[PDB]
Amino acid sequence: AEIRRPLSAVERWYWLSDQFSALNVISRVRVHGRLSIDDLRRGLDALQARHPLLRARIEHDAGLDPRWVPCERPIPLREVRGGGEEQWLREINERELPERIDPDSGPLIRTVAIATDAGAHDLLVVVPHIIADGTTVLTLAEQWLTLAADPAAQPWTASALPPAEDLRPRRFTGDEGAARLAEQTAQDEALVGRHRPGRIEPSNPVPLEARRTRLLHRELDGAQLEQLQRRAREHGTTVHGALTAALAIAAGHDHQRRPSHIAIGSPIDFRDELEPPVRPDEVGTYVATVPVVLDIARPFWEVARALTDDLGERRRQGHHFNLVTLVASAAPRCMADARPFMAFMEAEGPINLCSSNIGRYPFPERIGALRLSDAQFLTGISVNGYFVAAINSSHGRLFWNFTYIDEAVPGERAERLAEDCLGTLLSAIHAPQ
Repeated sequence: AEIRRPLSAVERWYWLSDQFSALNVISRVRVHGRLSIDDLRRGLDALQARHPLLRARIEHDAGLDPRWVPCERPIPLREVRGGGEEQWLREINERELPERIDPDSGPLIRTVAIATDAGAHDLLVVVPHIIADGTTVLTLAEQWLTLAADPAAQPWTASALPPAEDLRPRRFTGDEGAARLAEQTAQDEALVGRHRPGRIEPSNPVPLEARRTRLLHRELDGAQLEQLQRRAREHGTTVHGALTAALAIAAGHDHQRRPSHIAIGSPIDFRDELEPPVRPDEVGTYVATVPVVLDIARPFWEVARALTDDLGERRRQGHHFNLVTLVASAAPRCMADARPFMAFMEAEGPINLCSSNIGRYPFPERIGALRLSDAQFLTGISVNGYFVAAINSSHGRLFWNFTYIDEAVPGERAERLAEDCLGTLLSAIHAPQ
């Protein structure tokens, strides 16, 4: 199986964004036990054979008509020989978020193994968003470790798939898909006019080519997560509602004009809705951001329930596929022509402030003789928005990784936002009933 075909329009959008400013998706996991770098290499060889998109590169004609062709280069593994407990954060902030992975040479993946001073390993999987979402980077980390450390595990190779947009239900394509997008667009414009929601506004102007994403890490322990889940269901909502409400509320407090409403995007996984469905162990990007105009001037749990109620209805109406339709219809042909669309998506698109939640990622606690912890993800932002929270529950905890565009969102501001999210959430969990 090999990838040989033009880039899809959505793929071309990610390809262009990444050229202005690196758009990498990253997973991290901690490994406890004896781990051979040779076994990690063995694992990467097998991972690359398995997945056609990990042995593909991009051919173009002076930036026109990009297409996938085979890549004969191996997946790189960078060793970091020593480090404290936060070395993984330093590698992400100083090297992996800001450095583009060259898709012309390929492959479109780079890994890191940090041998910590405490005798563990922190592994990073770094994949451009063109072929990865949070599920993709976590399943690749899991698969890598399984191939490295589990002799008993069943071998398999993956098919070369059509691009995501080509797998969409027919009702979301052609003239009907265009009609669906038109209906959502008029409704969303009406909500903006009705409610005047705030967005994240930059502290300082940063041109597209100067945009750099940085990361602030937060987490909840198992007991905090359990209480959150309990309180969420008692209030007719979910963990996603709580976390997303918390972020919208934080954005409201940070906003210069203290609006009553905040626009907030939620990337929706649509793997299961494609025809045929894409499995959670296959490579590619299969998420689309759905906006909600959220009234944040209400009791916390009402905000959370409003978010999940609205998002649920939007999902039933296929708003995630409508975004695919928009991008597939409007994605620029090349870098020279890309600025109008990027400016429109910047001013009007849903990814400005995003709560990107994959739910429970089923990362094993044990793989062969290894024990695993701290499996999580985070995403570069590039030109597509300003502030993103990446969420998953794994390994007994909930991870809440905030990425931001530096200078547009200064470090001090990012810190205030993250602290407010956590304080807001913890008040909701601990409020006396």
